[PDB]
Amino acid sequence: VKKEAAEKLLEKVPSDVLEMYKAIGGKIYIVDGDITKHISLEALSEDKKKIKD
Amino acid sequence: TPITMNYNQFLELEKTKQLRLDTDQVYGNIATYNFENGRVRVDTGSNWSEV
Repeated sequence: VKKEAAEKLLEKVPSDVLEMYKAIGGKIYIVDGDITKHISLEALSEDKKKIKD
Repeated sequence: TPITMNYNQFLELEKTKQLRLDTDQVYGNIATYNFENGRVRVDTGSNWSEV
C-alpha cells in the first residue's frame, strides 16, 4: 500500500488575526485644569459709607 | 466648579440617605435712615456681625 504522508490542510493560526484586533491603542482626552487665570473685584467692595446728621 | 463627592461617601449616601445641611453664619448688611433726604441707604461696610 501507499502511505498518506499527511502534509496537513490548516495553514498558520488565527492568533495573528486575533492579535490584529487585540490592538488596544490610546484612549481619553485632556480635561479639568486647562489654564486658569481670573482677576476682578466682584467679590468684595471698598467705599466710604458712614452716617451723619 | 460644582461640589465633589468621592466613592465611599457616594456609597454611604446611597445606603443611608442621610445628608444634612448646617447654617454656620450669615453675612448681611444694614440700611440706615438718612436725615438728609429721608432715603434709607445701605452701608456696605457695616454688617449685622457687628451688632
